[PDB]
Amino acid sequence: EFLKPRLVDIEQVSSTHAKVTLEPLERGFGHTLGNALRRILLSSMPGCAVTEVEIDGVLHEYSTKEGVQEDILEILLNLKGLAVRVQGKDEVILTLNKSGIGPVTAADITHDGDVEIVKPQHVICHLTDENASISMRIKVQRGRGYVPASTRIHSEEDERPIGRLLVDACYSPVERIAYNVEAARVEQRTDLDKLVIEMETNGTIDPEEAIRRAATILAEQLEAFVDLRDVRQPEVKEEKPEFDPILLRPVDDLELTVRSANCLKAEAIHYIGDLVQRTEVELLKTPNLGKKSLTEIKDVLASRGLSLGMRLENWPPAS
Amino acid sequence: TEFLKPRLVDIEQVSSTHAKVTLEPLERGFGHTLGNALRRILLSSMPGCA
Amino acid sequence: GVLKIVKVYLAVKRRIQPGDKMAGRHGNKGVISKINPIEDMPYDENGTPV
Amino acid sequence: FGIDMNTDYTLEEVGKQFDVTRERIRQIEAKALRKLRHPSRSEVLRSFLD
Amino acid sequence: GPEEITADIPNVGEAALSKLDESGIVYIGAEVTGGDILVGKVTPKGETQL
Repeated sequence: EFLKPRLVDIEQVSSTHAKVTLEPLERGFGHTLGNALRRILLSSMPGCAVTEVEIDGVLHEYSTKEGVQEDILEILLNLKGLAVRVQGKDEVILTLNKSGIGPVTAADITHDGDVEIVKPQHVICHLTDENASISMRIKVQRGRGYVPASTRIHSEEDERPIGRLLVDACYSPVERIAYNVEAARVEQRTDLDKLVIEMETNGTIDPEEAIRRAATILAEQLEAFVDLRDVRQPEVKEEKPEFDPILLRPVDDLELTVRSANCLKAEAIHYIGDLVQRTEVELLKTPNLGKKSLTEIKDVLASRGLSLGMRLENWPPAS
Repeated sequence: TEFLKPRLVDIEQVSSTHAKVTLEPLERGFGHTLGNALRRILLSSMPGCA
Repeated sequence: GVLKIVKVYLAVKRRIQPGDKMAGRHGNKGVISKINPIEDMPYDENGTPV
Repeated sequence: FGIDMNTDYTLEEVGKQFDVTRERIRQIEAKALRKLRHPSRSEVLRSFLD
Repeated sequence: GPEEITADIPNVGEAALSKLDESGIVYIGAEVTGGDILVGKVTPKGETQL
């Protein structure tokens, strides 16, 4: 036996700042949706922001480009706040190029159909010697909340590009939120209330887009709240590996020559559970393998303790 | 983008009238937000006859 | 006894975590205890957390 | 190998100890290694290696 | 004997010799964590008696 609210005037007042209002509110729900929206708006909102960056003649954050008056560590810290917005794409690599005694702003980038430089005055650095010149691959992804640089190495597995300076990721466009429910009487109703949710963007979320995807989460969360199936998990996994685990590792691990490395890409052999069972027979008949090419494979299989070509009436089991 | 919804939720009830429900794993801050908000509605605005 | 020496210089950038000792200029020592979400912070009617 | 014995024996010494000798013992050895080489058997001893 | 700074290190994979140049020294600019070899080095210890 209840009512339900909706959103009347959304009132921008700056690119950065706007008051969205919610009229049909019952007694106390004002502060209820209100606090619980501030809570889901300051955290859980979508955002894109520059993640990695390679710069021309620089190897790590702690160095000095010739002819610039910032230090690489400072230039990174200017991009952290570079406010971009992109659409269909998820990670887009913008490029920056400019020379000559002159402030390099955000506008000095190159545009993509999805790139919208929501602040083109934004200082990135200053050049300072006529033919001093910079160029960079700025990389923007889009995620949720705060992925600081550090945690972005456990996936390692060859991020070797020495040039790539990872910047701490500040993925969010809420700056600061503040609701206040002032009381609001729709002409007849004893006492219903208003809810002005004032908000502060970086410029790259349109209030309505936000306050909606905000309410959305609250639903999916409360979804599991509705009925309570006591739900649990199967568990008790397997303690019975048949083979030696070594056969579940990829052929890279063999630390082999490139012509022999791609060639096992070729004949459909990733894991060494397949190289283990393909004889010398199989190998002259494979594209580009020979005396120098296959002598190589009988020696790195020798060192790790395996051999070429055998069987296993069971490969590979079983999940 | 996409989210975390909980698993393993055990309502252990003492007497039929009283009960204690535990529910993990919520994203960060989502305990307080669902918690307080459900508390407000459980206490203040809940249809009944007295 | 020594032939050659390699000195490697590392740049570790340390953030801040529970355990760090911090203090104002007035002999108020203190050790950061929990690192809180902006969501959980005390805020004013203008919305700005502390 | 010196396994739970003092000394290890010249491959010839070993032949006389079995009456079937020579190249013969030299082959039994190799097949036995070969046997402990693959898995079911291989797994455990492997892990001792660094 | 003399200890050598060679990049030739017993019982290590290419996984290691990646942050390392031919000479055995880590490259400038290389982001490293615990366990990574900054300077490959080996000391003379012969006839082991296993």
